[PDB]
Amino acid sequence: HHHMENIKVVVWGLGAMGSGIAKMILFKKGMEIVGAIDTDPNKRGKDLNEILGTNSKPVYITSEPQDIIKKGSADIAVIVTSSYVEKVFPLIKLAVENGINVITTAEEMAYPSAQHLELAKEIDRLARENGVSVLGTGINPGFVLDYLIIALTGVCVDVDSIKAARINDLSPFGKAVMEEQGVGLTPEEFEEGVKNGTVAGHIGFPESISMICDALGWKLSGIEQTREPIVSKTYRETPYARVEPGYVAGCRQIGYGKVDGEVKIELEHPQQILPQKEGVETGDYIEIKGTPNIKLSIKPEIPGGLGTIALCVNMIPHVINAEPGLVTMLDLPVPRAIMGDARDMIRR
Amino acid sequence: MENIKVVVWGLGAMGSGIAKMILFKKGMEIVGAIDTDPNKRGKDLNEILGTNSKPVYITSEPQDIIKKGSADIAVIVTSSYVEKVFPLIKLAVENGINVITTAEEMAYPSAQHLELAKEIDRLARENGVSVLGTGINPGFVLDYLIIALTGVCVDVDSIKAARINDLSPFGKAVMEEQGVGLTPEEFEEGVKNGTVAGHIGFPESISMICDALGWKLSGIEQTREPIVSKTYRETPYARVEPGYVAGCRQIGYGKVDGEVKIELEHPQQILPQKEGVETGDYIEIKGTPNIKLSIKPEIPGGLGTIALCVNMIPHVINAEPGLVTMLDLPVPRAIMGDARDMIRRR
Ligand SMILES: NC(=O)c1ccc[n+]([C@@H]2O[C@H](COP(=O)([O-])OP(=O)(O)OC[C@H]3O[C@@H](n4cnc5c(N)ncnc54)[C@H](O)[C@@H]3O)[C@@H](O)[C@H]2O)c1
Ligand SMILES: NC(=O)c1ccc[n+]([C@@H]2O[C@H](COP(=O)([O-])OP(=O)(O)OC[C@H]3O[C@@H](n4cnc5c(N)ncnc54)[C@H](O)[C@@H]3O)[C@@H](O)[C@H]2O)c1
Repeated sequence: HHHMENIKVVVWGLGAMGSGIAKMILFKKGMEIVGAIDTDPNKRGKDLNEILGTNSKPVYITSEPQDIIKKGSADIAVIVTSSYVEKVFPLIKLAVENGINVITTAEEMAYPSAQHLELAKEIDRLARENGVSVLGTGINPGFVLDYLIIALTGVCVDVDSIKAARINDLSPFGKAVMEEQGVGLTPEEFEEGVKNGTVAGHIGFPESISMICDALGWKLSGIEQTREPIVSKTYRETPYARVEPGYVAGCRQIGYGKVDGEVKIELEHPQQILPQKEGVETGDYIEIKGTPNIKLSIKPEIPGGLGTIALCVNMIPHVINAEPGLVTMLDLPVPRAIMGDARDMIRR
Repeated sequence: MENIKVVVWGLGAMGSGIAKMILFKKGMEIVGAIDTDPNKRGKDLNEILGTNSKPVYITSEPQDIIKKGSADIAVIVTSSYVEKVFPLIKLAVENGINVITTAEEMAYPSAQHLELAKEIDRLARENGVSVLGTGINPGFVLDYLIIALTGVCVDVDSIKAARINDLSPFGKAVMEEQGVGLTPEEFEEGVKNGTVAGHIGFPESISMICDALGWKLSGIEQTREPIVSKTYRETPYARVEPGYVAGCRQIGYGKVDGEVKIELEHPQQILPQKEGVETGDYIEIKGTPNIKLSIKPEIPGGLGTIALCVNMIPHVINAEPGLVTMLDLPVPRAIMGDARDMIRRR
C-alpha cells in the first residue's frame, strides 16, 4: 500500500490515438508516461509535452524502441500503430520479452485467432513464458459490436440471431478518410477502389463475429463480408468532400457470421458524410432475437476516437492484473472509468 | 465430461423459471430442489414445472441434498435479505458448494452488511467456493451495464438512470407492494409501516458503481414517493381512478463530497402508457463523452433474472474462491453450446 509507484506506461505510436491516450494518462492520478515511441522523423527527439501542449516531466520521443522497452522499465506498453497482427506482432514480441504488459488498438488484435491462429498462439506462448498479458481492444472492434452484444445475451435464455449496426458521420474528417471510404466516387470508381485497396471499409468484423460465437458457443461455418458504396440520393458537401446524387456518399461494410450455413450474426458499419441529409440517424444499434428479444440503442454512437482512447487507458489495470497470456474482452472484468487513484486498482 | 450439477433452493417464480431453464440447457443438471412451502414439499419438481423429465423430489430439509460432493452450485432464490439468505449460503459453502443468489442486497452485500459480507467471503475462501449475488436490478442493468459504459469515458461527471416497467400483468400481491390504487395518504402510511416495499437494491447498485469508479461516497439517500394518476387505469387486479396512486417510484441518490453523482429511479406502475410514459431502461452518463443508452422495452425483470442466474453458473464455478460481485467476473454471455465446455480447470 505505501509508496506505490505510479503505473508506468510506454505509449508506442503517437498518431491520433497515441496522442489522446498520452494526454489522458497524464491527467489520470496513478499513471505516468515513461516512454514515447514513433517512427515519425518529425517527432523524433521532441518533448512529448510540446506535441500535446501540456506541462509534465518531459519525455523524449524515440524512433528506437529499445532504449525504453527494457526489462522492468515499464508496466505496460500501449501499441497504437497498425491495424494488422503481422505489423504489431514484432512490437508485441519486443514488449513481452522484456516483461511488459501490452494493450493494442489493432483491429485484428481484438480477437487474433479469428484470422491469425498461429500468430495468436505465439503471442500467448510468449506472453505466458514472460508473465505478462496482451489485450486488443477499441470501440469497434473491442466494445460496441462485440463485448456489449455479448453482455446483453447474458440475460437471454436463448439467442436465435443478432443484428447490429454502427453509424457515424464522416463530415469532420479530412481527405484521407474521405478516400478510405470512397466519398465522392462513382459506383464504378468505388468498385475498383475496393478491389485495389484505396477503399478501406472497416476492419474488424471477422474478429467481432468470432468473439461473439466463441462466447456463446456457436461454431462458425463461415464468415462473409461485403464492402459496398452508399450511393447518395441527395447533395452533401463538407470542406473535404462533395457528393452529388448518384455519387458515393460513403462505404457500408457488412459482416455475416454463419452457423450451419445460416446467418446468426449480421454486423453493419455504414460510414458516410452527413447521414442526416437522408434521415439516417447516427448511433449504435443492437438487436438480439431470442428469448427474450432485446433492442438497445446508443444515440449518437459512442465516439469512435474518444472512446478508444478512454477504453485503452481504462483497461490498463485489468491487463496488468490479468493472469499472463493473450486475453480478449471475454476474459477480463467489466470496463470502468478511473475516477480515483489508478494505483488502488492494481492487485498487490 | 460430467454435467454441471445444480441444486435450486427455493421454487417460486425465479426458482421454477431457473429449474426449467437448467433442465433444457445442455451440460446442466438439477440434482435437487429445496422449498419449505408445504404445497411444494414432497412433490416431483416436474409436476410444478409442468415438464416431462426424470423425477426430482422437492425436499424441505436442505441437509437431504446440501452435502459434500452432491452439487457444483446452489442457486438460492428465496429472500431479498442477507440476514435471511446467510444461513443457506453458509450451509452450501461449508459443504464445498458454490452459490448464486438473487437476493437484492447480495448484489453488493458490503453496502449494507459489511460484517456479514466479510464472513461470507471468509467461509467461501476457506471452502474453495465462490459466492455471487446477481439479477437484473440490482445486478445488471442499473449497475454492471452502467459501469461498463463508463469504461469508454475519459471522465465521468455524473450518472442518471431510470428503469420503467408496467405492473399491469402481475396481481394483487404486487399491487399492494407498489401501493396501486391507494391514496397519497395511505401510501406514505403504507411506506412507513412497511406494506409498500418499493424497490430493494439501490444502495447496492449505487455502491457497486462508486467502488468500481473509485468514488468515495459521502452518503446514500432514498425516497419512495407515490405516482398519482391523472387517468383511469384498470387491470383485473387494480382500479385507479384519477387522484389515486397508480404505482410507487423509488429514487436513490449517491453523493460524493455531498454532491449528487448517481441518481437511479425505478417507477413501477400499472399501464404507464395510459399517460405518456414509455417503458425501458434509460442510462445517461454525463462526462467526456456523454452517453445516452436506451433499451426499449426494458429487460424483463423476471425472465432476465432467470437467464442471468443460469448463465453466470459457469463463471461462478470458474471464479477463484470467495465472495464475488459482477465487478469481478468475466462478461455475461448466453449459453448456446454445451455448458460443460465452459468449465475451466486449475
Ligand atoms: N476501435 C478500434 O479498434 C480502433 C479505434 C481507433 C484506432 N484503431 C487502430 O489503431 C491504429 C492507430 O490509429 P491512429 O488513429 O493513432 O492512427 P495514426 O496514423 O494517427 O497513428 C499512427 C502512428 O503510429 C506510428 N507508427 C506506425 N508504425 C510504427 C512502428 N512500427 N513503430 C513505431 N511507430 C509507428 C506512425 O508514425 C504514426 O505516428 C490504427 O491502425 C487504427 O486502425 C482501432
Ligand atoms: N433483479 C434482482 O436482483 C431480482 C429479480 C427477481 C427476484 N429477486 C429476488 O429473488 C428472490 C426470489 O424471488 P421469487 O419471485 O422467486 O420469490 P417467490 O416468493 O416467488 O419464491 C420464493 C420461494 O422460496 C421459498 N422459500 C423461502 N424461504 C425459504 C427457506 N428458508 N428454505 C426453503 N425455501 C424457501 C418459498 O417457499 C417460495 O416458494 C426474491 O427475494 C426477489 O426479491 C431479485
